[PDB]
Order: sequence, then C-alpha cells, then structure tokens
Amino acid sequence: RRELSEGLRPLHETFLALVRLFGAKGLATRGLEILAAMEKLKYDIRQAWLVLVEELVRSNHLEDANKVFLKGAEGGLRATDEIYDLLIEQDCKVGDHSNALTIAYEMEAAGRMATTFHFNCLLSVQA
Amino acid sequence: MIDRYKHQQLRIGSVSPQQISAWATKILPNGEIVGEVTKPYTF
Amino acid sequence: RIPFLEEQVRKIRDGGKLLTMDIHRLLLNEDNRFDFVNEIAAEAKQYVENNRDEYGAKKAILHVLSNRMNDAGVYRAEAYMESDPFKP
Amino acid sequence: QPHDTPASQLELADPDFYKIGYVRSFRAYGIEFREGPDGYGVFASRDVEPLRRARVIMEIPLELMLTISKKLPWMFFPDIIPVGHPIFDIINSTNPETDSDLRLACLLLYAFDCKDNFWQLYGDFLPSDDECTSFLLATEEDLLELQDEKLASTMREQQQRALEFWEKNWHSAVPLKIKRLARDPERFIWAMCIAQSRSINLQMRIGALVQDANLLVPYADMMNHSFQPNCFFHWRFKDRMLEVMINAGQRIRKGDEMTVDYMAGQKNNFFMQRYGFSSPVNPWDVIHFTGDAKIHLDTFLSVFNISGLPGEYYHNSRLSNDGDSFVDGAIIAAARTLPTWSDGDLPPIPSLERKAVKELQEECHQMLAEFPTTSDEDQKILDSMPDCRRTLEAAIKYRLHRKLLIEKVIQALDIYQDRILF
Repeated sequence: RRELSEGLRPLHETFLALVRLFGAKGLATRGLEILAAMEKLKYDIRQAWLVLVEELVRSNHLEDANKVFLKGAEGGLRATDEIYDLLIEQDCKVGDHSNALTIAYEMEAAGRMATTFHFNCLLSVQA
Repeated sequence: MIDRYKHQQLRIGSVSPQQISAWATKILPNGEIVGEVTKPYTF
Repeated sequence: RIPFLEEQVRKIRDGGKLLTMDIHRLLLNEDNRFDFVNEIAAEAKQYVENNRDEYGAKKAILHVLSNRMNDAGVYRAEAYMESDPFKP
Repeated sequence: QPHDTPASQLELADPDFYKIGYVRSFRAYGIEFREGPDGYGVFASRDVEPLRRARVIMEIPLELMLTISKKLPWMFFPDIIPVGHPIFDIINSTNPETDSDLRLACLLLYAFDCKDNFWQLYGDFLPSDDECTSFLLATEEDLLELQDEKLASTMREQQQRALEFWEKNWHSAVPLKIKRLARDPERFIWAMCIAQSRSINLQMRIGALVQDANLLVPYADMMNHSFQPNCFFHWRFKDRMLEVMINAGQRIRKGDEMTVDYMAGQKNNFFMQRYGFSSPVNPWDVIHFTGDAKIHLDTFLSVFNISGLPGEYYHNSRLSNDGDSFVDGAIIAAARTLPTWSDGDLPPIPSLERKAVKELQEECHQMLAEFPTTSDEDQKILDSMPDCRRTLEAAIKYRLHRKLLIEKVIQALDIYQDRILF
C-alpha cells in the first residue's frame, strides 16, 4: 500500500513474492485479489497463478488449490505438465475423484492427452 | 481421449411383502391408515 | 466464359442453393459430421441466449453459418436473407 | 500517390506462375505473389481484421507435389515411379534415418524426366545454380571465409557425401533411364540443394493411413521465414489438399509479408547449414560463456519487460513500448543464454551484479577479438560488392549477424548495469 500510494506500479518480483507468501500461509482468498491487481496493471498472471497453485498444494491446502486452478483454467490460462500431474496425483492420493476428473478433462481440452499414469490414478480412486 | 463415462443401471427384481406397502400407504390428516379396498362396487 | 450464364447464377443465389454449398464446404475440415452439428447447435444456443429478438436477420442457425462463412473470406448475406426488390 | 508498403518495392510476378497452377485445383485467396532480387514472396492484398478462426490463403492439391514416407516401407502417395524402374533401387539403398534429402533429390530428378508432370513446368521458377543461397553450391574460398571451423567442416563433409553418392550410383554401366536424369555431377548437387532447402515435414492422412512424410509442395516454398510467423500449414484429408492459414487473432494489413516458421526452435547454425539463411534477431542462437560470473535472471527479465515462462519469452509491450524499443529477439536470446542464478526470493546485491557485468563484458570483448575482422569492415565489405556470389553474401551476413548479436548483448548488459539503480 505504501508503494502504491505514491502512484508507482510495483514490479513483477514483488507481486510474485506476495503471491508465494499468501499461498504458503494457505490464504487463498488473499491471492486472487493480488492476481486481479496484477491484471489491472497490464501484467501477465500465468506464472503467478502457477506459483500460487503450487504453493497451495505444497502447503497441504488441496481444496482451495483445486478451486484456484479451476477458476484460472476457465479464463483461458493453460498450465504446465508438472502441475497437471501433481494435482491429479494428490487428488487421487487423498481420494477426490471429481476434481481429478475435471482436471483431466481440462488437460485433454488444453491439448495434452492423458497417459497411463493419469488413468492409473483415477482407477485407484475408482476401485 | 477420456470418454464422458455415463452410467445408467436399470435393475429388476421381485417385490417383498414389506416394500409393497411403500407404494399405496399414504398419510392423512386424522392419521388413519388408508390404501385398502374394502367395497366391491366402485361407483 | 459462357455469355448466357447469369440466369442460373441468379437462380442459385435466390432459391437458396448457396447454403447447400456452404454446408458441404464446412464439412470438409471436420472429421465427424456429428461433432460439427453439436458445435453449431451450441453456438446457436449461446447466440440466442444473449439476445432473444436479435438472433440475426430471421434465425440464428443461418446467422451462425453466415458468420462462419464470412470469417473464411466468402461474402455471404446476413442469415441468407435477400428479399426480391421486384415485388409490387 | 502510391501507398508506401513493404510489398510496393517489388514488382508483380509473371502471370504464368499462377496460370500454370490455376488450370489445376489450385486457389490463392487474398494473396499476391511478388518477385524481387532476393526471390519470390507472398504478400497480402486485403486487410484481414482480427478473426475468431483461421482463414485459408492457399489450397495446394496432392497431385501437384512429391511425397516420400519417413518409415522403412517407402510409399509414394502420388504414384509417379512405375514398378520395375531402376530408380527405386537407388532410393531404397539408403539409410532410413540419416539421409532423407537423397531420396527427395532422386524423386525430383525423375519428375523432371516425366511427361504431363507439373514440375516440368514449375522447374522454370526454381532458383538456378547462380541465385541459390545454399552452401552446397559453394567454393572452398567462401567456406574458409566463414571464419567458423565446425560449420565449414560439416559443409565440406556434406559436399563430399553428395559427390560420393553420385559417383557410386551414377557409374558407367548404368542403364540410360538413370543416366539421363543427372548427366553432370552438378545436377545432382543442385537437386539435393533444392530438396534440402524446400522440404516440409508434415503428418498427412489419406484414406485410412496416417503417416508422416517429407513433401516438396509448390507455391508454399515461396513463404519466407520469420520467428513471429503469421501462417501455418494444415492438411485437409477430405480433399487431399494442403492449406496455408493465417493465425487466429493476428491482424494483417495490405502489403504485409506472409511468413511461416522453418524449424521452429533451432540455432542460427542449422539455418545456415540447411537453408543458407541467417537472421540477427534469432531468439534461439546460443552464446557460450566460459566465465563463472552469474547475473540475476528475474531482475534482468523485469528490467527488459520480458514476461513469460522460460519456454516462451515475449516482450510485453503494454508494460513498456516506446521506452523499450531495444527489446527484440536478441535480448531474449541473451536472457536465455546468459549464465543466471536464482535462489528463491533473495534480493540481488548491486555490488555482485556490478562485478559480474564487467566480467561478462570483458569475456565478450575477448571472444569478439578472436575474429580477424571487425563489424564496420564487414559492413563496408557487404555493400562494397554490388553483385557478388550468393554464398559469399550469406557468409558475410552470418559474420555480421554474429558480431551484431555480441554487440547487442554488450549494450544490453550496459543498460542492465545502469538501470538496475533507479
């Protein structure tokens, strides 16, 4: 707020660190406002969104991570293959089949087709 | 390509003398049990 | 260049044979002819949900097909509607 | 007054170039082919506003191009080689993995000796042995002038391999069917140069067979190269026609140069090896540094407005456009090749980066002095010869582009060291 009050737009690294800190603490609702502030400053919110979802997953916050991922995927933002694999693996290890299947559908719609690993995770939850 | 995975299972079976009551027995304001036909003439 | 060929061209443009060619041309890029129908139906539903009365000239399906043909470099009428100026 | 456009400097091509194709099932929508000193090119003749879907500008049928599969069973989908012809023994006696241009060259030589074929009429528009920019048709003087030992060695080895193949297959006891194809050893070299500088690898589907093949397609090799392309090749299996379609969303105005991508994501050396082309704005050319000094990556990307994942770096204009006109492919390639370090969110220290930038600059200076010449001397040599050989022109442009890339890296390091302290 101090930096913004003087009419100076912050840098990308500052916003990235803020998003990482909000994701590590589990405060998912306080990261979407930072993403919107980056969007209104004509930035790109792809890498920041990926860092947010990764830090939410690594901080034992799965439901909010899946919510943020589904909210960002509907806006036309694709993700890396490693996040696609990590989300599915974690949601199948916990026992969540709905979010895993939704992420798999979004992955196949973005262009990357499912491999044996994915199907195998889904079968684990199904069996 | 993952399919849509639609699942519909139509099951058939022989009814039980207890489940048959779940169709015709209905509630009433006074509370008397109704659902039985006891008169031969209908009109 | 046949000189006496404008009559059948006007007949094609008026009777409505342009749509029969446009459908066959659009079915040349799609593998399944069912996913194309589903996509056109979804686009028409999305276009008629926004503006009910302003679905196009007369209908929405013809409007969607005209929009799809105009984005490929082929000038087509709005929803394939061309009234006869010689109607007293 | 005439409108000043990049396409207005060139003149309209011969109408026969399009007439020989229009008699077949070839169409060209909203495009105008224009010939200049460098060669033919494809330009636009209609303002294409940002479209929701792709728009087709070329429709090239299958019966107008050559095709050889990449797998072991060599299937030529346009069947032009009858069974029993001894050219299939030359095509088949090749390694299925390392040499694919030999088979295309042999097929082109055979198509040049077959009636009612499109390539007997299209061969008049292909570059001759004097206007070709490939390095196979070069001399030892130009190869030594390149000032690159590895590239010269590879080109000499490739020329030797071509000559050895021609000497082993076109011997004296060969029947006349094969001898009339390439009588002189220069014809086979020119055929290999055309097959190597105009081939397109694309997965095509006919009927029920889906395979990947190497095809020489006419009217599509005229598309120039650009690392920010405007069009791409698409295969239509319902009519067996190849399409060149503009990207969805990109705005094309009249007089623009329609370009596609040749070997997307390759170094500037392979371009000179295959196509004989060099560009100074290549976002993938690698500069090798032996020093251990490490610059900061995130600050370097933030100062130059290079926003994006390490796989896709773009300059964000809406952050800064006029302020950052320096941001081209050169600074992107620098940021990709510079030795960088990043440890979490630790902020950089100005002293460490100020000590690393001078080491990087002195390394660039010591690697730039290794060349016998300088930048201004080559810049004067390139325009001192008005009409010289194409190979020498390509070599001097390659050297000039390397030196300009080094200078751009040095200037970018200076801008970073003087703008990190706002």
